[PDB]
Amino acid sequence: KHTLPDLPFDYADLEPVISHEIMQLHHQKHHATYVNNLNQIEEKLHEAVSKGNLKEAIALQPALKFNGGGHINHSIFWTNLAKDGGEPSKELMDTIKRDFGSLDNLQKRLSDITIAVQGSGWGWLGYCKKDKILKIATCANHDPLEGMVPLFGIDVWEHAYYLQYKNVRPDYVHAIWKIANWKNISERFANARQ
Amino acid sequence: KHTLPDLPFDYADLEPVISHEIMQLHHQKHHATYVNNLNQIEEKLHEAVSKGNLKEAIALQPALKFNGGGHINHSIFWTNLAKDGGEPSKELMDTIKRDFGSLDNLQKRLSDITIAVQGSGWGWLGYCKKDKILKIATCANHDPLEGMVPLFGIDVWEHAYYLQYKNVRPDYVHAIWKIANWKNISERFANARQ
Amino acid sequence: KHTLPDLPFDYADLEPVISHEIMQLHHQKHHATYVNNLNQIEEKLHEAVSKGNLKEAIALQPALKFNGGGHINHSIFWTNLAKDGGEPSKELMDTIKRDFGSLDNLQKRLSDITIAVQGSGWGWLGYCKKDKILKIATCANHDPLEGMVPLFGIDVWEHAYYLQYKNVRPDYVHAIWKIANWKNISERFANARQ
Amino acid sequence: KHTLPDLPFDYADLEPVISHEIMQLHHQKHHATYVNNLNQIEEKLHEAVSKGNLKEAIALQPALKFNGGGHINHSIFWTNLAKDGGEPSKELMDTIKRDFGSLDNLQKRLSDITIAVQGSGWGWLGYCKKDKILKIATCANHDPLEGMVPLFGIDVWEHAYYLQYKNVRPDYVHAIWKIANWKNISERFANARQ
Ligand SMILES: [Mn+2]
Ligand SMILES: [Mn+2]
Ligand SMILES: [Mn+2]
Ligand SMILES: [Mn+2]
Repeated sequence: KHTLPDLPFDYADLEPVISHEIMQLHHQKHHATYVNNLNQIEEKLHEAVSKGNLKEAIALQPALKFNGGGHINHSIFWTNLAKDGGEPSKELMDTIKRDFGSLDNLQKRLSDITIAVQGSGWGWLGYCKKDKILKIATCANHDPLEGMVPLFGIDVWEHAYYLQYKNVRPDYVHAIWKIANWKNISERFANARQ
Repeated sequence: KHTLPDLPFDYADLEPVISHEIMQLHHQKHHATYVNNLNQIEEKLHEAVSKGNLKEAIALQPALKFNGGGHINHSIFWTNLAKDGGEPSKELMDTIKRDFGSLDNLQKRLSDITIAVQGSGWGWLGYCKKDKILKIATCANHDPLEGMVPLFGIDVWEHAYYLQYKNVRPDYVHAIWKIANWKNISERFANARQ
Repeated sequence: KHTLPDLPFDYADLEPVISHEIMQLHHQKHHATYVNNLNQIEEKLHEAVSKGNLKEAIALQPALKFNGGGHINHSIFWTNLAKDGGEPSKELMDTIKRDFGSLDNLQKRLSDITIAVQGSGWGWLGYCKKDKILKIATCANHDPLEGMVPLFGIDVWEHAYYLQYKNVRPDYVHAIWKIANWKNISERFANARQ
Repeated sequence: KHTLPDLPFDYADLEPVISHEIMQLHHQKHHATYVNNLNQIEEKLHEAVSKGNLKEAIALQPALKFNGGGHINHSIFWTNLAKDGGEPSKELMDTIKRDFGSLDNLQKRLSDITIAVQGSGWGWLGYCKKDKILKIATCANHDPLEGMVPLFGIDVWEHAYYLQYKNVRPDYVHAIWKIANWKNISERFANARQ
C-alpha cells in the first residue's frame, strides 16, 4: 500500500529558507494524512469499481484526487528541495534558455503565476513530450499536474510557509529557488526526454 | 458490465411532446455511447487502481463522471417518462404541498431553474433523507446530484429537444410535465423514505 | 471607496481561542490587502463596463470575486466573533431546533462540512428567505455565499488558524463556537426575516 | 450597446457543410439572444458597480461571462467561415509548420480535442504573444480563451450541428475545415503579431 516516503534530508536542513517546524508538520502531519486517507479511499474505490457500484465510485473521486494528488505532489516536492541543490545540467539550462530566454525569466514567470494562485495550490515547471517544450502552470488544491511531466513544484498552500513567512507568500516563492534541487530536477528532465 | 436498458415504451409513444426521432437518437446513439464508453473507462480505471497507478486513475475521473453520469441520468430519465404517467401518490403530493406549497409552485420553480441552465445539463427534483425534505437543483453536463436521491429529471442538453423544439427550450421544459411518470416518481419517493 | 472596518474588539480579546498574532495579521494584512486590491479592480471594472470593453470586463471578474468576496466575508466574520457573545435569541434558537433538531446538531453538522473543505474556504450558517429555513453550506476560496442570507461564517483558510492550531483544523472549528457572537448572529437573523 | 453583427454571407452560403436552417437559427436566435441578454446584464452590472453593491456585482459574473462570451465567440465564428476561404498566408502556414509540423497535424489535433469536448463548448486555434507560438485549446460553454489571441474557433455546442449531423459530431468537425476562412484567420494572425 502507499507509504510516507522518508525525506532525503533532516528536518532543519533547509533553514533558513524553510523552518524545521514547517518541514516536520508538512511531512509528519500533512503528507502522512494524505497517505492514510488515500489508502482508505483507494481500497474503497477498488471495491466499488470491481462490483460496478457506480454512484459510489463517482462519489469517491474527489477524495481520491485530493489525497492521491497530495501524495503525488508532496513526494515530488521533497525530492525537489536540497540544502545544496547544485545547478541545472547543461542540457536543462540550454532548454530553459530556448523556451524562456533565461533562468531569470523562468524564475520570474513561474514565481509570478505561483504567487497569484487564489486560495490553495501549486506552481509547476514541467516538460511536454508531445510539443517537446518546457511549460509552466499552476494547479488548484492538490489537482495533479496534467499534460506534462512534472520537474519542479512549488507548494503555495498556506501550510507550506505561514509559520515562517506569515502572509508574505512572495518572499517564500522567491526564496525557494535558493533550495531548488537542480540535480533532481535535471534527472526528471532527462527521464521525461527519453 | 453495464448495458443499455430497453425503453419501457416504443420510440413514438411520447409524441407529440417528444418526437420519435429524438427518442431513437437519444437512446440508441447517445445513451448507448455513454454505456460503451463507461465500460471502457471502468476497465481502464480498474487496471490503474490494480497497478497502483495513481496519476492514471485520477486522470480517468472526468471520463468516468461524464459517461457514468450519462448512464445513470438517462437510465432514470426513461423510467421518469410515460404517456400514461398518472398522478402523484397521496404521500408525494402531500410532501410537494408541504415543501413547495403546491404542485404548480414546484413545476414553475423547477422549470425556471432548468430553463436557466447555461450550456448542457439537467434539472432535478430530489429527496434529501437527512432533512426529510424535497429539493430542486440543476446539474451541469452529467454531474452527480449530490446529497439528495433523484426522483424526477429533465434533460436540457440540446440533443434532448433541438430536432423538435429548435432553440425554444422553454416550450420543451413546460411540455415535459405532461409525460412525467408520476407512478415511477412516487415509487422513487417511497423508496427514498425507507 | 471600500475601507477596512475597525474590529469591534482589541486584537487579543478572543484569546485563547484565536491569538493576537492571528487577529492582527488577519485584519491588518489579509483583509487590508483584499480592500486595497478590490478598490483597484472595482475602478477598472467600472471603466471597462462603461466603455463596453467586454473582454477586459470578463477578465476582471475572478479578481473582483476573490477580493470582493474577501472583503464581504471578513467584514461579516469580525462582527460574528466576541469575547462574550451571549446566547441565541429565543426566536433564533426556536428556528435552529425546528430546522436542525438542536443547537448541538447544527454545530456538529456545520463543523463537519467546514472541516471537510478541500483547500481554502468558508463554512456558513445562512437563512433562505424563499423557503424560510436555515441552511448550512461551504464556499471555496472567497466565493460569496449565494442563495441565502449569511448569519455566521467560519473561515477555514489556513491563515485563519495555522499559527495557533497548526494542522489541527478540527480543533479550531470546534473551538470557534466558544466565541460565536450570538447577539450579532441573532440580529442578522432578525434582519433576514423581515 | 452591443449589436448583432450581420453575417458576411447569406444563410445558405455554407451548404452542404452547414445547413441554411442551422445558420438562420444560430445567428437570428442564439446569437441574438446572447446580445439581448448581454445588454441587460451589462446594465445591471453597471448599476451594481455604481451603487457599490458588491454582492450583486459578483452575482452577475456568471451571466456576463456566458452571454458576453457567447457574443464574442459567435462574432468571431461568423468571420472565420467562408465558402471561398482561400489558403493560409505564407507567414501563417510557415508558423503552423513550425509549431505543429504540418497543417494536417494541426487539423487532426484540433479536431480531436474539439470532438472530445464533454458537453457544450468550443475548440480554438490561438496565438500566444508572450511565447510567440500557436496553440490549441478547448473551452467549456462560452468560457474565455485565456492567455492567447483567438484565430479560428469551432463551435461544438449541439445547436451548431445537430439538425444536420445529429449525434455525429465528428463528421461536422472534420467537415468545417472545408469552410475555414483562411483570409480572416491569416488577418487575425497578422494582427496578433503586431
Ligand atoms: Mn503541502
Ligand atoms: Mn441526454
Ligand atoms: Mn481569512
Ligand atoms: Mn453556438
